[PDB]
Amino acid sequence: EIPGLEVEEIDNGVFLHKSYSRVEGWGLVSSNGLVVISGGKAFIIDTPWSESDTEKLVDWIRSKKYELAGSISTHSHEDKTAGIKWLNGKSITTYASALTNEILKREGKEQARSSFKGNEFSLMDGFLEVYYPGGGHTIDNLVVWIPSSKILYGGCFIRSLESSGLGYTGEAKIDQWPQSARNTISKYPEAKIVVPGHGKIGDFELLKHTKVLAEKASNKA
Ligand SMILES: [Cl-]
Ligand SMILES: [Cl-]
Ligand SMILES: [Zn+2]
Ligand SMILES: [Zn+2]
Ligand SMILES: [Zn+2]
Repeated sequence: EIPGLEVEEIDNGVFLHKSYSRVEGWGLVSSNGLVVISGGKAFIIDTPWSESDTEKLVDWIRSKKYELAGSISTHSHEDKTAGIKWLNGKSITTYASALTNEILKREGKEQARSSFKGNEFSLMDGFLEVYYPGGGHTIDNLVVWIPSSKILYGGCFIRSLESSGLGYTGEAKIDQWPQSARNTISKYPEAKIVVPGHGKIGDFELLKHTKVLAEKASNKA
């Protein structure tokens, strides 16, 4: 049925992975995550949308002779957490925020093995910096900053420039999203690449674009 995992280089040691699902009401949808390398170690930012494709990603990483260090999921939705169970099973360390894990638990879902409280966190010897900007797409959505290459992974908190609206807003914090977007613009003024949870990567404009969309939705509402 659905097309398979894609892996694409977007900067030295930074790979965009793209996986697919059908979603009722939305049709065939793709989802982004990253694989980030430091010193031969690979860190997954968001799992693919399926167990199969999570295994494919891990196999790709091993075939490139990288050491797999772990994964972080940037909110609870299945497009970013589908592979947590499989990874757990392989004793690959999975991370999420404590809040994200509570949502997963409340919904009867597999939790990440490690979690963190607080609005910031760092992984892989500080090569990844994690930040909670406040609610937007969801109450728990996180972003991940790669300071060395000034790449911001926005996840579904950040919309692609081709999007006229906010996407799936059934669990959004529409009224909080503008200030959260503003927080992210203030924190990452020099971001060079911004990676949305869905769609095409771009530059810092994705942050401005998402703030406008959030403001528009909040005002309309
Ligand atoms: Cl969408
Ligand atoms: Cl900066
Ligand atoms: Zn989501
Ligand atoms: Zn999403
Ligand atoms: Zn715009």
